[PDB]
Amino acid sequence: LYFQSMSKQPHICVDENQVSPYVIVCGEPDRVNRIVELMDNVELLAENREYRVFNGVYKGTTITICSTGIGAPSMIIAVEELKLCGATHVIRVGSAGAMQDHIQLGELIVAEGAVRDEGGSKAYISSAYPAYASFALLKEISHFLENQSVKYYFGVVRSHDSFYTDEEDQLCQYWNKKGILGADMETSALFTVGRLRGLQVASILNNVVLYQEGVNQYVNDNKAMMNGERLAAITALETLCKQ
Amino acid sequence: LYFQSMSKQPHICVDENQVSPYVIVCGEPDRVNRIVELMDNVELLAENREYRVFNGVYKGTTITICSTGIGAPSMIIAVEELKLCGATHVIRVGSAGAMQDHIQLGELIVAEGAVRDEGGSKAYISSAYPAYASFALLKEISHFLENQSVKYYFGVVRSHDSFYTDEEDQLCQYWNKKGILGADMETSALFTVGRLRGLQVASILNNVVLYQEGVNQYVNDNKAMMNGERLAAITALETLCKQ
Amino acid sequence: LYFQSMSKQPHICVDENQVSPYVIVCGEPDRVNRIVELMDNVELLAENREYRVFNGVYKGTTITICSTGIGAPSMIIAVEELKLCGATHVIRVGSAGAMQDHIQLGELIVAEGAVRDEGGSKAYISSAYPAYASFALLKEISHFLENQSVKYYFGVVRSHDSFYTDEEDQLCQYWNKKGILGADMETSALFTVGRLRGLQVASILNNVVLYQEGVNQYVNDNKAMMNGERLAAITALETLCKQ
Amino acid sequence: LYFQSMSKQPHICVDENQVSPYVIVCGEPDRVNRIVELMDNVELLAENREYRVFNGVYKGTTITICSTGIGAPSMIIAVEELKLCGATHVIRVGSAGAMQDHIQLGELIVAEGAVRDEGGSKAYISSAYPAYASFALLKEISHFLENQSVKYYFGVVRSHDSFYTDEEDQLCQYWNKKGILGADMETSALFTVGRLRGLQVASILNNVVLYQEGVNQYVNDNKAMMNGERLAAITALETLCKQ
Amino acid sequence: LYFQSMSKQPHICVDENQVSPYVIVCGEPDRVNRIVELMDNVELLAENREYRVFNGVYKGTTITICSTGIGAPSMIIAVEELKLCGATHVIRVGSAGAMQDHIQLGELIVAEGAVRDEGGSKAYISSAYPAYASFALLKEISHFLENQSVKYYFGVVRSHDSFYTDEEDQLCQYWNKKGILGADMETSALFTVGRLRGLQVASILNNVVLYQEGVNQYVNDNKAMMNGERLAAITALETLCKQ
Amino acid sequence: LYFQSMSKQPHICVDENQVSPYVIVCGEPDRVNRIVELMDNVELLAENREYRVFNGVYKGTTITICSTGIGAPSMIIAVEELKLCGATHVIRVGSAGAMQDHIQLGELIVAEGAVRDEGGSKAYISSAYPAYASFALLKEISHFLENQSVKYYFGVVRSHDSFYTDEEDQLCQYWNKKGILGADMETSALFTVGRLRGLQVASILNNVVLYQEGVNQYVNDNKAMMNGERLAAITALETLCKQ
Ligand SMILES: O=C(O)c1cccc2cc(O)ccc12
Ligand SMILES: O=C(O)c1cccc2cc(O)ccc12
Ligand SMILES: O=C(O)c1cccc2cc(O)ccc12
Ligand SMILES: O=C(O)c1cccc2cc(O)ccc12
Ligand SMILES: O=C(O)c1cccc2cc(O)ccc12
Ligand SMILES: O=C(O)c1cccc2cc(O)ccc12
Repeated sequence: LYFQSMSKQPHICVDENQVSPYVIVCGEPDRVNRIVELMDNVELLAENREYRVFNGVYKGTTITICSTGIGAPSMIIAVEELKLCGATHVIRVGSAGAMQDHIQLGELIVAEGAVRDEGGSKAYISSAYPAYASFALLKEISHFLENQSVKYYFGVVRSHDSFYTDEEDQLCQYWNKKGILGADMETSALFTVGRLRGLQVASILNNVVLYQEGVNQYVNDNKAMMNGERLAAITALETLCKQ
Repeated sequence: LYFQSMSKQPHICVDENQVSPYVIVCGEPDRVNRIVELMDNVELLAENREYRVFNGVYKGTTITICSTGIGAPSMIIAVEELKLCGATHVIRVGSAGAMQDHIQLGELIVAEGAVRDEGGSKAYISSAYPAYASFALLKEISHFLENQSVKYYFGVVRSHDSFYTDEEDQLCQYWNKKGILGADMETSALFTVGRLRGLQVASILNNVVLYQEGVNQYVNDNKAMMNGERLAAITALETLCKQ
Repeated sequence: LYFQSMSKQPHICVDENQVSPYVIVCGEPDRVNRIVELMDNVELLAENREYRVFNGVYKGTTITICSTGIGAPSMIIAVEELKLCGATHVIRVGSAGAMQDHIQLGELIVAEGAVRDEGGSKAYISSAYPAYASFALLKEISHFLENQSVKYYFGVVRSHDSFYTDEEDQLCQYWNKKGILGADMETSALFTVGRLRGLQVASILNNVVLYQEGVNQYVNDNKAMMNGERLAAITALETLCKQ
Repeated sequence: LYFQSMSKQPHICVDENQVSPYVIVCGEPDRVNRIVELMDNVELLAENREYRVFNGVYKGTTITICSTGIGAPSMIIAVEELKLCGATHVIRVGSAGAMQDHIQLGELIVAEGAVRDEGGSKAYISSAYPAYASFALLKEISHFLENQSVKYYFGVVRSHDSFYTDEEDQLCQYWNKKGILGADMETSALFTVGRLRGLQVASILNNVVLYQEGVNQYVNDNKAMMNGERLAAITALETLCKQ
Repeated sequence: LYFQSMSKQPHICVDENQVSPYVIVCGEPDRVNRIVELMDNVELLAENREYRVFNGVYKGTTITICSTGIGAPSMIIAVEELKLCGATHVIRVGSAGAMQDHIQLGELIVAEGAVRDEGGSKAYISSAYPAYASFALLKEISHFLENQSVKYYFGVVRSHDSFYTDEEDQLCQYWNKKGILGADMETSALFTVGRLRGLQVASILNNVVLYQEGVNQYVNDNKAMMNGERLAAITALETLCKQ
Repeated sequence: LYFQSMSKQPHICVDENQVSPYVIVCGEPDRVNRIVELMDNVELLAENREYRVFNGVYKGTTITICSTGIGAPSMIIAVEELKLCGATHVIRVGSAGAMQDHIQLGELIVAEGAVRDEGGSKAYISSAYPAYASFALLKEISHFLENQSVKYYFGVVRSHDSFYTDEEDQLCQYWNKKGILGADMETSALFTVGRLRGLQVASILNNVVLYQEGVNQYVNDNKAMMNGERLAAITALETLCKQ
């Protein structure tokens, strides 16, 4: 009761004896339960606020799965506390809204780099510092994805703090013209804070919004997005077990 | 199944028929369950990611209780979708870390104004726009609090995107000298975005960190913080049922 | 001659033995003469540049009346020197140009908060710090105004350094859409610098420009504006004598 | 009564039939009365708030003398309205605080350029735009000053919105090291806004503060500053009558 | 004479018939002459200001070699005009000053990402946009370098506009603590502008300054730097001929 | 060989025994060869990258001529190293693109002031610091130019880091309306860094682009630009030999 408040990190509620060097983070707590279905020797570590934390084993490698909620500030809390617990490699398995016409629902966006349009990373360092993915991780992600059939795109995503501003339309058109593939709320914060803490970082995003329907299409789309999530999780697991 | 995706807001997962004009928001999903214990005719509306949404009745007035997770971006999603559902008055019942020496754990900080050091509100409008609480709400909060015994402080809080930067020490000392009472991650975003959407807004914060112990003190402190949370919730409920 | 340069503040030209804790500031030197007509035991304290300084008594309370000229920099000089002389409560009785259609000439705008679009407050502190009015003062201002017949509006004003830029039209439309009630040159500087110096602060503004005429209307409008000024001064005096 | 509000500029309260193309501006209203003592055919044009406006004749040339109060915002109002009245050449006769050790009281600083650390000019144009004095005017100012005995310095001044910030000490040392000669509140705004409105502009500043005393020295210093003011006014008058 | 001004790009002085899709850029004109010594079928294309442009063949692939002078603005001119001439892959072979202790002269820094502390890229796009190297190119650079003996480092470099500011010491220590490997003047501009123009981009830097000597050591150091340059050029050539 | 690396500045490759107090800088290395044709006792000092450095004598005065390449960063390197070598007066003889309709090719723009829209000067000091030309130098430049027939214009130029951005059209129209005479890449950096290093600075620009043709006109235009360059060089030489 008291020894836990002493030993555990205050938000993710785990310690260095529990956290693997290899970690997958995702925004949605329920996604953690889905991801561990792909793994053996699964155990619940902690549940606190938006932070749901499990360990599992994939091809002999222990990997920690951690939800972080929506947005840079909740991601950054997780990244810092995971680092304190001995994390060394962190892959985000997330969702994105497409910023280019021909990206279908359930297709994947692999963030090589990210526009730092969220405030969280800016608390740490000038915006001029690059948010980009680790080469070692991208190499394995590429090797895995090129050997299957679902379409995927490597490039730049935009991370931001709100899609509900009255300028959303203007922003979407501007960023589309700059060749941004998709938008999320967290990738740039993982890339910036993680790199500064010496972590290897990457981000694999399931497309869940078209750039721009009946019950049948609705069901088909849901299945496509579920398939994309599964592919993203598998790609991350395959990448991390090879480290 | 399909009609819900049509009718419900995509994150808080409720509609205009469900949401009261009067709303309490909090960061912690489990706090919603604690708050509704103070209310009658309670019903679960939605549970999605960090958004846990209930209705209850307090002295004849229906009030919606909504968790929002940690950080401005998740708060802003909630504020926007609540507005779309017909919210008119929103009070944050939250936690803060004290920025002045003599603020004890479980004492309350009522945010008259907030430093906009989070990125979320900046997506909407120049930082020069004031984050401040609605007079109508502050009047009722003051009237209630002055008639009880727990210490409370009206003034400025700082809202930010990270307490884990290497400059945290420098920031704390700077802001202490400027007379800031406490820090959180969300108040300024509620105040800025809410006011811009025409909402009456306020924020009542339970102090959960001293500016600067045995098992006994640990238990005493936990009780004090629980008492402070309860007081904050009651103050918000008393304020909203009088609108 | 020499002892005065030693004892008096260098711009307002008064000392701590002269200044009341309770102060009204206004931009126009001649307005001071008009305000003291409402007061007893009136005495001229100092006249220097745009700073015209008088004491008077209103319902048994001594209150200092001080002009400050146009603009944040001249206001800030006054605020700092008044603070040094022992001021504790300062109310601005000023003029504004309306930023909403239905605000008539001589109606009052009570600034709950202010957009810090002037440079003066920015010299002191990041623009993210809120410019807002003190609750204690707003409560008394509201109580007084609700008991009379002239229309008044509580909300946000914009303070700025120039209404003569070629973008004035664009600014007016932008700020109108954001729900700003009116514009002046000084309120945000009083609110920011005053709060930082530990002063209770408020601002009551007479509307002197429509958002958007014969000799008869011209005379009627002048009378309306004079009536509004008188009401603003009375409201400030009633508020301060009750402290 | 009504025709005046139609014809006169709203702050300086004069029209195009009254204002000379050649104008001296100063902060202090009482300085206008002192300056016109050096001139013939003097007439009071207007008195409104901090704006005291006179015409006089110096060596056959009619020149308008206009006070502007303290600070960029009140200066800018004057510059804009003078421009509207047909001003073409404007010289500031002002005061400065020295930022270098060996500048004595009553010695003159001629601003070749100015640091735009005031908000007023920033309302008009990016800070990257240069605040500098007109060559035609500097040539005549130099020609006049080199032919007399009081020490004077050509170079950069800093214009700002407050000398009362808690960082004043840090600012003074920083700017001293950058070779700034002196500080005022208005020069950069005249230079920036005036140049943008197509005016020839210059600024001659009487030093009134040492960078860093008995009744005797106090009197001697006052005389020195009065002599410096007189020299500055004469230099401006000699320059403008030669245009 | 006249047809050339019509057909050739105005600074690099070549056209689309001359430029290969595959290009090496370097700052030093004389480095171009050294690089082409490694190539067959070499021809001088143009010589204009700091832009010295040659074609050569390396393992059957035609590659253009182009000097760009020092600094982002001259680099950006080259990138834009090369793009207009049909460039698709551009590798910078440059020099850097080390920002970490154990990087020896003539060891290589491969820029995965770059801090955009130069103004050139900022003319195009918000600093929040990432300056990073293309995965396809990094994969080949890594594959080549891991198969030889000279030490090399993948990571972040800082690109800037001056190493001669009085804050150079403070900057070096700050950036060293952030884990930056080395500094140059151009990499971030190539990465930002090149990516925006749809180019594949990379940067291989020869270390020419220790983070922190007799005639013998001087000669040894010069040889080491020459060997490093040669290695960098070979790596770029090997990478591009495989595209 | 080794003593040179010890004694010479690392980019301009000259020392204090070689550099005159009086210096002309230009962007184009080949322009140095053209300028020295106007001079006696000419000697090549150094050739390194874009830096071509010669001494010559003009009417008994030794003057150093130094090319600097394109852009602020390469200019700033030259300014700093020239200062270290004992330079005291530096005049830029450069090219500009006209920003006003009636400025013909080969007419001269004398920069009184410059918009600091390049990053190089910003590395040194806040953009609010003025980039302007030295009075002593402008006086002599004016005296010389008024006594000949080629049209010339004194006023503001804009210095920037790229003319190839997609906003070039918008920028040109904006700056044209603000009365900017012409644009280059270096003037503001010379003015800012040079003034901070205590140098007397000026800039004389040959117009080489109309704001907005057959072989005959092409040849006529080339001659006009050559004549303008010659005039600019002569003006600089006449100015410096009189110091
Ligand atoms: O359990 C599955 O095989 C599965 C099937 C469908 C969707 C899934 C999504 C995940 O994130 C993980 C696993 C799945
Ligand atoms: O259920 C309670 O009475 C209670 C008791 C203790 C702590 C509480 C905190 C809340 O937010 C709400 C209610 C309580
Ligand atoms: O003297 C008055 O009663 C009066 C009458 C009319 C306008 C006034 C304006 C003031 O600011 C103060 C007083 C008045
Ligand atoms: O009236 C004077 O001769 C005089 C004498 C002394 C100081 C002065 C200052 C001024 O600005 C103008 C004139 C004077
Ligand atoms: O010519 C060489 O083999 C050589 C030898 C030494 C250094 C070199 C540097 C280069 O950039 C290219 C080639 C070399
Ligand atoms: O050599 C010349 O007389 C000459 C003739 C034509 C153009 C010139 C340009 C220069 O920069 C310098 C000299 C000239």
